[PDB]
Amino acid sequence: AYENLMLRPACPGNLSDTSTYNIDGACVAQGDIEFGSAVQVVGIVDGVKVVTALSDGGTPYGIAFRSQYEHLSGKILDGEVCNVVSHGRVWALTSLDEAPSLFSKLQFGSGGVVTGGSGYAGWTFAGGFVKHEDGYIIEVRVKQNAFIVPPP
Amino acid sequence: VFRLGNAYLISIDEIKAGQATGRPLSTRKASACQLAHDQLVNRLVFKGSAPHK
Amino acid sequence: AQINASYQRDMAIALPGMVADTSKYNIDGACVVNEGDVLVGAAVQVVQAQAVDGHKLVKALTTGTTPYGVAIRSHWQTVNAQNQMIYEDGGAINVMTSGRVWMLSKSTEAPTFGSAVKLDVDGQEKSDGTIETTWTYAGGWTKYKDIQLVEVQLHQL
Amino acid sequence: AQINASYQRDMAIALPGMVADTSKYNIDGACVVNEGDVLVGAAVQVVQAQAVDGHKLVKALTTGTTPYGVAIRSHWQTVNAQNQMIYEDGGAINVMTSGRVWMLSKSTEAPTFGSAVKLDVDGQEKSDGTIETTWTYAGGWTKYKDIQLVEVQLHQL
Repeated sequence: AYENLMLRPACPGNLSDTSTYNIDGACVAQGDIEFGSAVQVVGIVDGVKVVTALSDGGTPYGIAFRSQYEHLSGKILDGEVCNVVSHGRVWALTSLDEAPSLFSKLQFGSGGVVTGGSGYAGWTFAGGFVKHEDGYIIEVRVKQNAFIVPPP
Repeated sequence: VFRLGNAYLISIDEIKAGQATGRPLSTRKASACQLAHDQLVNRLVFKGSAPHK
Repeated sequence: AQINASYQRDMAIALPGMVADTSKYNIDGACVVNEGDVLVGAAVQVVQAQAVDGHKLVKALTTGTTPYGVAIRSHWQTVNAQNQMIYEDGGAINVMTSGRVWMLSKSTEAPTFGSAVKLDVDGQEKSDGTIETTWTYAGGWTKYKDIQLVEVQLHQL
Repeated sequence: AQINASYQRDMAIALPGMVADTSKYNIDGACVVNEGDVLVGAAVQVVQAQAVDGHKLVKALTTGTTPYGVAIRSHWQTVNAQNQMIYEDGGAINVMTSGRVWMLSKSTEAPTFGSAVKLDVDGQEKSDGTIETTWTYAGGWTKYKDIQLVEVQLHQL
């Protein structure tokens, strides 16, 4: 990336390939959510889902999507409708420096940022690793019905 | 001879906003496709693709 | 004189065996009801898949069997029986193997958003069921008059 | 005087590496044959997926490797050789990572409907093969002349 290239490779929170994607449009935000980073489903009120940034003890649901009409501030603010990529292939945010093994199940922590691989169940790492600002961007192959919330 | 290909996504609200505020967004995403094709052509001349021979 | 009055009534949310949303979905319409009748809002089983012709012989769920899909609502193919819509022996059936549907339920409590769907021997959702499935819940939980309904999420199996 | 005659003949059902159904399928381009030739009805392995560019290098299955997808039959990209249709080295391959396709099989008995698919070291289906896949059978089981063909259901890796 960076110099010696006419175009920057990719930007976080955007789809990479046009292959069987699904975007939910009936969602509401509880706190400030940044593009990329997994989200939870706190509850459902009259059909819509109230999504929050990932926290401890919560199963991720999807990755936030970038729209240039809904959000005119560079991030999703409180009390704003948002799009969530429930299924597809999207660029996410990571706190890594080296690309993991191919088709390895990623792990999420902190505010929905990827901390490492070598998981047991969940989404997988596609082929992609680019540099962004001060850090890297990872490509995540989101699949629906991947994380099952544990029984109490 | 070979083939190249890109794609881009847009919504209805974005189209209407672009046509109403005077600054379109469709053209700005269509130009990126031509620039990407030109970059790919550039990369295949000064460098090569060993798997593609 | 008199004071005029105006009222309001809200329609229901869904009916059994009805596709809930317009998300990614897939119905297999090359199946035959081998034996018996199949309710609209219930799961099915695959008795046998033909090798040359390609039709699948579906049936109703029984004890100790893996569910395959959920029948859906169609005003043309289905035949009314027992004051409800039903699929008869013979003919073709619409079984969806992926998507969101409103299944019939036998439970009395609202389940969590995720979790795993469990069914009884009949094929209707039950909280303390015996047949484990990989399907998950979607969130919807309503009731049409005196019929309970629940929304589930399916995937190819 | 004389008695007239009328005859009949039926077409075949499948061809190696041909899409079987119109269900949800995902064919991935931007793959290259790193080395050797790849048959139309055989599984492939991913040697390397480039990070910045995006091309995935595709080879033929060997011992102790994870299968990725099945080659797809096309009249333009493929090159006719060995009285057959193959993908030559240094050319784009249409890999199906999801859907139903007609594979090449080395087995002799019809398989069950829902069960794991086992390949051999060559990349062709075998009832007692060593390499393990996550794909499942679909039911179809036919033969084109002297070639055996089997249908499988592919799941995204």
